Amino acid sequence: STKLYGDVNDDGKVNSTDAVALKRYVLRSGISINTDNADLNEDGRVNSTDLGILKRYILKEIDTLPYKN
Ligand SMILES: [Ca+2]
Ligand SMILES: [Ca+2]
Repeated sequence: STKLYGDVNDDGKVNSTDAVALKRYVLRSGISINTDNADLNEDGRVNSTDLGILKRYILKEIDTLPYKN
């Protein structure tokens, strides 16, 4: 796979699983994911912002990536 903005599971594609997966990390549950891919805005850290962006991306809310926050 490749560094895809949204691919947290590191599978090479943005699937619904990537959304729920990111939600687990943001909650600080202790889930290992690809923070590099999670960062959709390139803020430097995976925060609630990235989560919303990832979800919105799959919800046909945003097509232009990466985001500039
Ligand atoms: Ca994926
Ligand atoms: Ca981020």
